[PDB]
Amino acid sequence: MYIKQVIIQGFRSYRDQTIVDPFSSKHNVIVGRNGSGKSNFFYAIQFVLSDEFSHLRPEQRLALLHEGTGPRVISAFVEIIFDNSDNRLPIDKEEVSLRRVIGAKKDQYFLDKKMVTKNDVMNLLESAGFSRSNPYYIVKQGKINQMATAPDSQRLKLLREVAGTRVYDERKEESISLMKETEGKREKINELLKY
Amino acid sequence: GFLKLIEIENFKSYKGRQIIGPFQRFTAIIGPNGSGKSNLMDAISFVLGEKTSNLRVKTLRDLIHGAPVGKPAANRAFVSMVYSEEGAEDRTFARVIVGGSSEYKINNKVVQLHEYSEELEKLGILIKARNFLVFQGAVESIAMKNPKERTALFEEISRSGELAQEYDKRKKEMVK
Amino acid sequence: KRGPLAKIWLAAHWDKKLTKAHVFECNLESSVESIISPKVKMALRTSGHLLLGVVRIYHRKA
Amino acid sequence: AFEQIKKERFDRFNACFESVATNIDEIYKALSRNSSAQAFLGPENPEEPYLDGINYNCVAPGKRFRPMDNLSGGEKTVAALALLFAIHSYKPAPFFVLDQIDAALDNTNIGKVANYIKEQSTCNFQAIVISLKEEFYTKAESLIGVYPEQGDCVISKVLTFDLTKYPD
Amino acid sequence: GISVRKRVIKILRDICIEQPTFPKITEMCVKMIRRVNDEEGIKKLVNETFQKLWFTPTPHNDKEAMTRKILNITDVVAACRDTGYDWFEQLLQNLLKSEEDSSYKPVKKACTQLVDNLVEHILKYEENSGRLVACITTLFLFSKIRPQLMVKHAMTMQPYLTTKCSTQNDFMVICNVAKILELVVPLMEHPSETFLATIEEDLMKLIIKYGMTVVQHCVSCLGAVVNKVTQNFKFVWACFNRYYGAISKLKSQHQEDPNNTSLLTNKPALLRSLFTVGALCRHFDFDLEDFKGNSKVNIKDKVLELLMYFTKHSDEEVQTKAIIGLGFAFIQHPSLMFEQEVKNLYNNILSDKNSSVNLKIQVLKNLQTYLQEEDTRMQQADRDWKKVAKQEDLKEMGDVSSGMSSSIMQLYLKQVLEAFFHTQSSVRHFALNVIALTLNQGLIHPVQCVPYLIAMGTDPEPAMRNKADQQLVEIDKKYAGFIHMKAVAGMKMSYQVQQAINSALCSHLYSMIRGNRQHRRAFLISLLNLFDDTAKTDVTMLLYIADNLACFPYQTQEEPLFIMHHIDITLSVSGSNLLQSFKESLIEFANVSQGILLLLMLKQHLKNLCGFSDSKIQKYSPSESAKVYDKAINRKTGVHFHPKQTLDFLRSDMANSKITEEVKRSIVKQYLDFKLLMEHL
Amino acid sequence: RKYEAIQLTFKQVSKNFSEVFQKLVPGGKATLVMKKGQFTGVGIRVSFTGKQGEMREMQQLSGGQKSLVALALIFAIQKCDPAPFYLFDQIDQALDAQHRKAVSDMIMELAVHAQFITTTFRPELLESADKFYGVKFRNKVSHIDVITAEMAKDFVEDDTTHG
Amino acid sequence: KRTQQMLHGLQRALAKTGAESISLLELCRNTNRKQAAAKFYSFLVLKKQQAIELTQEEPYSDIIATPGPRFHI
Ligand SMILES: Nc1ncnc2c1ncn2[C@@H]1O[C@H](COP(=O)(O)OP(=O)(O)NP(=O)(O)O)[C@@H](O)[C@H]1O
Ligand SMILES: Nc1ncnc2c1ncn2[C@@H]1O[C@H](COP(=O)(O)OP(=O)(O)NP(=O)(O)O)[C@@H](O)[C@H]1O
Repeated sequence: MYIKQVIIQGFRSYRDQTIVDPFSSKHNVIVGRNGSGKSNFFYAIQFVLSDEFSHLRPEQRLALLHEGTGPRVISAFVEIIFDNSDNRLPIDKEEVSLRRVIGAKKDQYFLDKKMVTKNDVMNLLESAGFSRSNPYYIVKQGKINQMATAPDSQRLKLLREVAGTRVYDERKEESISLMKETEGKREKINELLKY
Repeated sequence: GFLKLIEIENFKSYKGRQIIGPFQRFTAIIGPNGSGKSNLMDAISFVLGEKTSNLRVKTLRDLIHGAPVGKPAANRAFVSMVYSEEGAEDRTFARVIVGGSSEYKINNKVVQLHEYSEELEKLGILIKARNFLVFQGAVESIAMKNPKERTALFEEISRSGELAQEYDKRKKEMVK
Repeated sequence: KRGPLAKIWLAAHWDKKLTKAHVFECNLESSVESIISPKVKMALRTSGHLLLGVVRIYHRKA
Repeated sequence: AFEQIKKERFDRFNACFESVATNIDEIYKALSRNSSAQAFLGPENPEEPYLDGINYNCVAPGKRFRPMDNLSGGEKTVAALALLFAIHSYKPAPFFVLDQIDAALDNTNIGKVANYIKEQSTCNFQAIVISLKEEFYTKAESLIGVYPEQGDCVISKVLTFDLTKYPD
Repeated sequence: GISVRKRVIKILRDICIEQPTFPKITEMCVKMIRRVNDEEGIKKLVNETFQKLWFTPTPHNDKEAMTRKILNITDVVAACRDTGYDWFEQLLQNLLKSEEDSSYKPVKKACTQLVDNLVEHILKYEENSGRLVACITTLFLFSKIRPQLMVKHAMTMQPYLTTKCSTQNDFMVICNVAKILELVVPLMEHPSETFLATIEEDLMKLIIKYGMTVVQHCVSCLGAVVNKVTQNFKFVWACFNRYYGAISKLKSQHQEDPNNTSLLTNKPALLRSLFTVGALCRHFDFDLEDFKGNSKVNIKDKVLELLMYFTKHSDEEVQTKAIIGLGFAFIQHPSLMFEQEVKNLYNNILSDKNSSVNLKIQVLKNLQTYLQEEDTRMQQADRDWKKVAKQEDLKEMGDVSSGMSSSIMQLYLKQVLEAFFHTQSSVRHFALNVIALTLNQGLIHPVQCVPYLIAMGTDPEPAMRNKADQQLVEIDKKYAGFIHMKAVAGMKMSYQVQQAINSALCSHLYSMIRGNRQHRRAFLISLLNLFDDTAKTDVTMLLYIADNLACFPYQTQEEPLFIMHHIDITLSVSGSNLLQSFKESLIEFANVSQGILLLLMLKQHLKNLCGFSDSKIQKYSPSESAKVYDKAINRKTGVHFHPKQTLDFLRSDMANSKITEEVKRSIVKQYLDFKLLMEHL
Repeated sequence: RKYEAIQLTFKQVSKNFSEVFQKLVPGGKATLVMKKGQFTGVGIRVSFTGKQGEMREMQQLSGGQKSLVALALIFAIQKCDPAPFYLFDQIDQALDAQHRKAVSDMIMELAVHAQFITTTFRPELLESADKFYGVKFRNKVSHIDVITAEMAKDFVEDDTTHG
Repeated sequence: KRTQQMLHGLQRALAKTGAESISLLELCRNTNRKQAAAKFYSFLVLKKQQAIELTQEEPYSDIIATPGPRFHI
């Protein structure tokens, strides 16, 4: 809806990031010297709301955690607070908080200090408007050109997803197998009835 | 020597014959977007040889000016440089395309690919290696290749790819 | 939660707490299936979810 | 006979490769105009190098040792330019063709790159670049504008310009 | 595992709760504090266990029981004092940090009550001293973790600082209380100036009466207090003036009189002068506008030149003190390392097979203290970000304050690496400490000093290779390929190390490299075939590799079948050729025959270790199937006879080359043994 | 119902795309055609600077033109049904000053619905912004905070040194 | 927009002699290198904007310009 602000601790090069003056609604441009670490900001923002980034192997996952000096952290965590004033997101608050604690063997989403099941949240964001697996509307440095030299089918899938017609498709094809199996079961039932 | 100047004809949005000016020691090719400047490099990669798939166009027939729009201009094309080296002589390489095939010229005399190639190999450029050209987005993909392709390049430059069949034939025989 | 179709919600999202006593006689299929078609402001996403729910229910009964 | 052919491939491959490795280390050290950068070009399975990977690890100018993928593009392209220049410096090559390498580099890095290009350009190789930032063709001495023309299709033409009657 | 850890710690908690005065309490505390940083669940449980076992509000009644708990904590710390304090400090970080919110503040009250009650116990002590110094040390640790807890009593701690004795534990009191003062003085709420005056006075009085380390650790506190509150730097300016003048007078007198007698009289003044100028220039930079009070004359260059002069001399201790001074000079201005003379000096002292054995230890100590101090300064300077951040540019991106620590290393590393191969042990211990402390900050490229860092695992002393191997597994777990890249050079360097020094030493690397099937086949096939068939490898090297191969634990079935298969093939061809050429026809024959026979005996000993029929082995073929030979090889107990057999055949070799007629008879017997080997089924 | 939604949404996105692309480029036109069917793909037919003779295919284009196609599509699909937030990384490398001015004007008008974060090395993109930020990287850790427009507009081009 | 302001600058620089012939060599006789290159590229973008037609015969010589359709007058 409207990303108010973000809080980061120990992710990649943000050791401890306390509160920052909130964003505006219209246009907030970030600039910075070469190598400062501004793309990693967006990597955080997408590491939370998009599942695809956190699909790499453990070696990279260990690489993901920041390791500069002193002790070595093991539990990094990123929190985001944004406002669903339009109640686009259903659970009514004025400043929604969601955090994703990351550990070598730990992966947790805390929505107002109450535990979740890692699937309800995916269905939540999908039903809200997000798309957990789509690279679209997040554009990394260098992959804009590929949207044009992509084969047509990729764009057809993209627009079809834009229409919001993926879950229906997946659930129907999944259901067909189970129903067919019930058809066989009904055949068995009739056999036993005749006996 | 060095790269004095080149010559275009009908190739990829360059109608007619015009002479690219003499090159100084270190030049640059500026111009606003969509003007069609990459295609001079395409020309350079076509005189010195590059597989057609790398020329960012299918089928090699939309090479002629105005073909991808829908209407060709002729049934020829002619791109040619003039290499100038020490000794006060001047060489004129060429390469014209007919039908599907392509014919090469040395000193305005039709030649076959192999001898032309061997002349370049004397000059010091391994066209199959592709170690000195960088297109629009490949400067990143120089680094992030899988190591095998880099080994392939290093094996290509070093004249050690010809000795392959010899090697594994000997390998199979000795293991047997 | 709350509503006369919450069972189909549960069968479409969690489905595990659904006991044989629930599935057995709580829901008369032929009415809810009719209910799905004309309800105002039904999301297509929710429609597919509810489809999965009721079909799984039918499978359990079978 | 197997020993003979293995000696052949090994001898050529190793000679060229070691020369390239030492030269890439020095070239990168020179290129960053600092003195805390490293670049190591190392083979695997050093008994039969010609059939295995040849890996590449470079250090940033001022940070820790990280895997190559993690490092940003801005350093990545400087690494690639170094590797290219090394490859050329082993066995000479009459020219380059650089096409919009300043995709992600800041102005300061391109300026340093330009200083290297200019000091190297005189007596070693001719270099032709296509770019947009004027800070890369400012060290140049002659410019080549290329312009299109509206028509049934876009027909383009070329025109030159001299730059060696000007101050600094 | 993670189960077993929880169960054993539960048992330990019940032990330490139920029947105290058991002897092994202290060690239990040591082990539990050792495991604080290992995991997450274990962390939570140890945190709550320690929160209920000691740090409980302990209401103000039955003080004797409270004192007994105090005795418990003091005993624990005083016994773990030998190894290190890192785990305890980490635990203290955890307990304090873990409650930053209000949350009734349960621990803050209890901890402050522990420190004040320890103060009170110290008060009534009045006059076992091991317990005294241990308590002061505990005070020191508790100050280091957080300083607010010991703000009120420092003025009462002052009398101990004034005067003390000439015994060790007392010296420990002096250094620790100086450390406490260093830690606490800036935060002290509005101190009294005469208190500072007498502090500085007796600090000087202590400097002029005691040993090296205490002088160091107190002038540290002097620098801190002068740089935080007072301004009377004319005092330290005059002290440095006297010492500077003194050393210049000694230098001038020595420059043309290398035979004078004043050195044998004024030795203490000279030694103390070197140590003092080092420490003084280190901790508190007096090369500025007001210290001199006029235009700078580059005193740093002066002291550098004078020490560099005094490097070439006839004693040794003088050299040690001068190099220590040079290191202290370095700790403030890193750029000084760049100078040609210091560079060439270090790279000459460390190499060229120098006589001294104290210089190398001192060099490594210099690097270690440089690394630690730079790391800590960077970290605690990160700690206070917001107050000074806003007044530095965005367009600058400084490097000379950051990159330096890498570049410096690049001048010594290789040599330091070479310094691993020294016959003494202390040099090795500190060298390994230096390199493995270095690498964990990524300063240098890992894979050029990996083989040596692996081969250093075949030393006698356990802690050495323990630290080494643990460091190596940390190097490996991130980056898959690295160790697999350099393996044969590893064992070769290991063998060179062993032949410089004089079971299953190499087993750890072998277990590590067992994950990848192709890599596993690769390194083994390369090493085994290259060494045996055509290369004149050292017989001792062959013995080393053979013993290592036999010792190797095997957890699958692919390995013995693969190795047996290839050895057989090469054995067949080579041996056949050998026997026909000897019968058709010679010390060269003796050597190569010794090689081939040892490899034969390896094959036979292996076959005895498995007791498998040659038919089953020959049935196996390379790449038959992934899953067919999946059985774990059973091992008969105590059949490790490879050492014994190799000693037997080594005696058969007898370490005798081309001397006597009798060895020729032995050579003929050896050929007969080959015929017997052929005869054997 | 799904088939009906497909039809209507294809119509809306096609029309909006024609609108945006005609607005961005000063002269030209482009459209989205369906393929043979059930459906199998969506092709795009673009033309400019001849306006009748040009009828393009994809492989022969420029960086700027391809990037314009993609950004136009993004703006269009937003103008159909807005998305939560857009963050742009190094989009501006390909285009020229004329195109960059155009895209900035479209951002300035289109701003009032959704949030925009973006990066760059060129000044023009901050022709239309409320409040900026900054990113400082010292002592091997990275920080981020707000700055003012003056130092940003100065830093972006005016200096060409090592600091 | 600095560019169209400079375009009006071009109009006023042309409106002084009226001989419809802007020479390049003269226009760059007394400038520094960077701004000269900037002005040259400005000539290029002007040719893009169809408001001007330019002519050059030899490889290295001045360019001769004349106003075209969209001069905006
Ligand atoms: N986990 C990490 N710990 C420390 N440094 C890191 C980490 N991840 C990345 N970096 C460094 O952070 C720097 C900034 O990375 P990145 O954010 O990708 O830069 P960028 O903004 O994309 N560069 P550019 O596109 O040229 O503007 C790089 O030099 C990385 O090596
Ligand atoms: N044979 C041809 N005849 C005419 N036009 C062509 C031909 N081939 C391609 N074109 C078009 O002419 C332009 C040339 O494209 P291209 O050479 O890639 O330009 P570019 O140099 O990359 N442009 P830019 O980087 O923005 O300055 C494109 O619009 C092509 O679609």
